[PDB]
Amino acid sequence: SDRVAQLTVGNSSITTQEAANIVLAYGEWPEYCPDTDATAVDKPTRPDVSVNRFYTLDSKMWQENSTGWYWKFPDVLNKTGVFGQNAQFHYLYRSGFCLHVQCNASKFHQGALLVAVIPEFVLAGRGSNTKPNEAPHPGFNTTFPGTAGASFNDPYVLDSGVPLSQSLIYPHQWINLRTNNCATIIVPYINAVPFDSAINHSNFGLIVVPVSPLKYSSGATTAIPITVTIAPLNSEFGGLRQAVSQ
Amino acid sequence: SDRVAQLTVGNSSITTQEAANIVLAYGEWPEYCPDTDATAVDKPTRPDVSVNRFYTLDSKMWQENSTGWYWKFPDVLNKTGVFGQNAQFHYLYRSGFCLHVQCNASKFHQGALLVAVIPEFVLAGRGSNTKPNEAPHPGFNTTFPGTAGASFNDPYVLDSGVPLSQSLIYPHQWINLRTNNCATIIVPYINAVPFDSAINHSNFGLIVVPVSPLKYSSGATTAIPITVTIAPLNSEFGGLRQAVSQ
Amino acid sequence: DPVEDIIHDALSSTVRRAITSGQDVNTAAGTAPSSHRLETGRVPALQAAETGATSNATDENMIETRCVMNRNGVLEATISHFFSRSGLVGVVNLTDGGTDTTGYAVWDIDIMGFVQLRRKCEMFTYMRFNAEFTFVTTTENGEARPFMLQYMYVPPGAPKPTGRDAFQWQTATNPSVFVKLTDPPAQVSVPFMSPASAYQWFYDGYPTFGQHPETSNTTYGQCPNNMMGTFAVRVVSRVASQLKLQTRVYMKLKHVRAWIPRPIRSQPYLLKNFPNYDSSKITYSARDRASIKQAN
Amino acid sequence: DPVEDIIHDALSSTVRRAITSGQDVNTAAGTAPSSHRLETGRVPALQAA
Amino acid sequence: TNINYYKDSYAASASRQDFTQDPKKFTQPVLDSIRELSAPL
Ligand SMILES: CCCCCCCCCCCCC/C=C/[C@H](O)[C@H](N)CO
Repeated sequence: SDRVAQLTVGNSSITTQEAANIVLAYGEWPEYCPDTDATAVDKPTRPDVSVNRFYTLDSKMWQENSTGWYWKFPDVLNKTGVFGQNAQFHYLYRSGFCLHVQCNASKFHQGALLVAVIPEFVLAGRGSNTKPNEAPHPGFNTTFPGTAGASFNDPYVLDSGVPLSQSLIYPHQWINLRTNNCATIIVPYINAVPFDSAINHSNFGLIVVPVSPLKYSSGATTAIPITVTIAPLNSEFGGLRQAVSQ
Repeated sequence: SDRVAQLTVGNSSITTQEAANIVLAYGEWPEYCPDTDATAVDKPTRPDVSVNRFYTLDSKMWQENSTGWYWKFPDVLNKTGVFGQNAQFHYLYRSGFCLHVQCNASKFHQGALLVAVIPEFVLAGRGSNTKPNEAPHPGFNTTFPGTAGASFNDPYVLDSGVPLSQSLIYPHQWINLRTNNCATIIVPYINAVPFDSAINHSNFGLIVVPVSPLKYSSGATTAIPITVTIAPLNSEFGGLRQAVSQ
Repeated sequence: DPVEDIIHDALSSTVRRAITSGQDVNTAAGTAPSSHRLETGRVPALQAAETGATSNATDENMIETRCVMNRNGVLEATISHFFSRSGLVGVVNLTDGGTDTTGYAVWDIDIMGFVQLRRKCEMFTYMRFNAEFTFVTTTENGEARPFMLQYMYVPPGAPKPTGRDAFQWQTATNPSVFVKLTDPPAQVSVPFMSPASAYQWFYDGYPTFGQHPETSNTTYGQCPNNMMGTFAVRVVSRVASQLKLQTRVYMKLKHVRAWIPRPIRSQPYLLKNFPNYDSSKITYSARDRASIKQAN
Repeated sequence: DPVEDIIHDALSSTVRRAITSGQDVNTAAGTAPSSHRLETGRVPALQAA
Repeated sequence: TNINYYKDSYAASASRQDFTQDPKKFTQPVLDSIRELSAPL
């Protein structure tokens, strides 16, 4: 009665049989920018069916010695669908997201994933150089991975200095292969400005860390993939001009 | 709450733990022939406890390469119990049926049975002879198998020319070894006449086809039997005379 | 009162409510708008075909739809208007030449001889209807020539004609149609004449009792409630008119009622009364493709 | 009126209630007495992280 | 307002065309009515 669940957005739907809950980040739904908070004078555009739907990224294979992955939003949806085109043609972007991560496994596999969102997930350069002119900084592809998504190098510190233990203060959810098989999170627009660019600043990042490593006996299925799907909700765009990829 | 179920008829009862539904064929219960539709003037007989009960036929072993079975009704119950005796002593017979087919298997076996009823399941002769004087016709034991039940030769055409795909328009039910373990169907009296003979014309036939073949890993139980049980409901007989077996 | 297990069920065995009430549907169903619903526990997509019930997941419950006042028609889908179109049933060949000294032709009324209409009227198991017969009659070349013809209906039991000018053609009781070859086709209306309450095209059983063989079981399935007699045709004359004649029969099914639908036959027909086929050449209903994941 | 899929959501996209109301907490929370409860089906210890 | 010129009812043309559907006897011929938006089992 509470394990089964169906989400539906636009022309897409998602079923699930073992996930039990919907984590609403910070207890607020995605809403449109009210007039008392808007700064842009122009009229934005609100498709609400061309962009508000479930885009399914590629799958990442969970290995026995994996280290975790991260995505940036709305970086992933900048080349796919009408969302990608609107974000490439418009300067001001605003939207909440609905994340849904699936990693199914038999009742004999064991493991646990931590699926969290990090508002303003600033990455860090791993290096002991203390002068700001020779210090290492993460490359562009390492900080804005894109639809492919990037992997961690040392997830215990989330590649951002902060420990992973306290990362549970963020809107998070576990994928425990004994109880649930997918985790979902509805996150609103989290930013210090009414609108913002969609190709320069990524509002937040998604984190999938295999805390309890995958373990199974011989003969079971070795290829355990993880699939993420994202639905931008209550999206607005403004400031139309020629297409700028980045 | 909906998986558990108990049927009770006469002095017999049937339990079930994983079957979830009761398919009422064509949305009509078995009832007695009303006076506005009766043609025979004599008074029929209605035991209602001697014949209305669950007769359990023999079991058929589902093999890895089985082809399906069929039974004819009320052909099966013409030599067993007071139903058999009433059908051998009376000329006019009328009754609905309650079918219940059980095929249990561990949570590691896989397969699917299609359990359907075919009103007027006329069988066909498999042969390309086009002259009606040399054409092959099914023998008596192949068309009225009896309590033993007969097996198919090519179930894709149901031995009747018609394809098995559209056979789902009939009152049917699946036995999927991952969800349910038995299927039950309450079928009323389906015939173009108020009463009819019980030894010449078989109102309908039962069909059990292994669509998804049985598959299991080594070490599991190989002997997976199928058991059918039938309960004639709201039975009437008329036209009493000496006993005629056929 | 003295024994009440007999009254408790007699006054409980009345008509049991089997509510499946239908409604008068004039046009196709419209749709209602639907937004996105992010709720747990309420899943219209997850079904269970093992219950024997078909999925009820409609459009509004799965994707975000608009509303449409659907005005499309559904009248051409009713079985009345489905069988309201006449089709060929049987053709007789009357060779009234000098070498064929018979003079009359006889046709056992059986619409299971031509696949076009048989395939339709065999998708339902029990049918009850009134027929509208139409007889076109031409020569072998397709010409009309002013020769008067007599069609007689010989119900089961009546004496069938034995000659061109036999006494059976007096038709004192048998209905008969006299019409010229150069006139519009002869059309009559025939009622539901079966002794049963409905025609059945499939009769899983035997007509009579007794021992039934296993080699030539030529009597299986042949229901007598279907055979409705015979159709005799002659040319009204005392001497032979040297011509080859061909009478085609078309039947329209009006005031139709069908019962217990049936899968539509896939394998070709081989016999009239029997639903035979050949296991050597099983014609699969779906044409073959190259691969499964290569939709053409 | 002529096309109403556009009005059905415009008048449905108002402020959606996201009730998480807080209260004015002056001091730390006290406690209430509790006896032993031997009951089935009501388990406050079993959670699901 | 269709008419029949003969006193026999089976000579009329299309006496009454009807719009009466009842799919719930072929599509949902079950005992306990399954809801459209709930889980079946
Ligand atoms: C003078 C008029 C002659 C034409 C009228 C002949 C009577 C027609 C009786 C038709 C009986 C119902 C339609 C026949 C159905 C099937 O052929 C039979 N059930 C067996 O195939």
